[PDB]
Amino acid sequence: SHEQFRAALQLVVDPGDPRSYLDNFIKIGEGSTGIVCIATVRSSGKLVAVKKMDLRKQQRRELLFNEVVIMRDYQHENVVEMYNSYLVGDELWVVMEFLEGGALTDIVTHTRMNEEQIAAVCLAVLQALSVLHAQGVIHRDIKSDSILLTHDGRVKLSDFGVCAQVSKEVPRRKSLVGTPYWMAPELISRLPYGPEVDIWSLGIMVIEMVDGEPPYFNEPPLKAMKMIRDNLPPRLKNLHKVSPSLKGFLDRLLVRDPAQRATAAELLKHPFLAKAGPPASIVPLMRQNR
Amino acid sequence: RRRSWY
Repeated sequence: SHEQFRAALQLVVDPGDPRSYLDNFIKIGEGSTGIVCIATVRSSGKLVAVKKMDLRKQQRRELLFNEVVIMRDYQHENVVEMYNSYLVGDELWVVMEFLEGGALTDIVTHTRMNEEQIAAVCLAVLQALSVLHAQGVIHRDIKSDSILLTHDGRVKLSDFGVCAQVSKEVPRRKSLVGTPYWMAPELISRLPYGPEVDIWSLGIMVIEMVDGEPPYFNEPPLKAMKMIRDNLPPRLKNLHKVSPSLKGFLDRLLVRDPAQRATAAELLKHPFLAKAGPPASIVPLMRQNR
Repeated sequence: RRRSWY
């Protein structure tokens, strides 16, 4: 069965072993699907990133195909590029672009962001989502950990391992997927749902960017979901600290009724994004410049 | 906790 699944991935991944052209694997992170390493291209001296995912360790092994779908079919300025995929033993390896500036999480938990920086992040994320949504792709795990940065402050969406596609034949998804504090109310309620869930999740990430934390972070995951599902939309812990342009923006995102939530494409026209600075504005936030 | 369900 595991062997059965190895054989399936083999048919779909590139041939060979990238250890044959990469040196100096160094682990830099974890997500839920597996680990992330930096490696050095032997011949160029360039750095690439390598996602290793043990087949035996996935809740739903079939989601591993999501990584292949995206590589093959959706590549874009605000999405991390995947180069090649391989089966190495019991692991799937994706060689991809290295975002040397790290995750938004490290910023949000160690400095404060002004509204220029917040708005630049949102603009970059929405450009990614409006295109993905336009083709029936829902990321389903929008949060600061999934947002990665170049050294020069460009912002790219990452970690597609739990995404899904909708379309006319499958207008809606139903699976319980995501990270609790960020999950939309209708998805916690087990209603069929569409791209609207990325928009809610993005709102939570706006609150991360403002308060440093998503709401009900001091509650265990299951209590948080109940309150997400049962309560009025979560509030900023510090409302006096967002301009009413930011408060208005957020009010389009944290909407309980999924039919009234703004879509990515509408949100691109929101005045709050007028404040977005260039990537260079994000650069001072990174660990190496603080 | 920052970990995700699937």
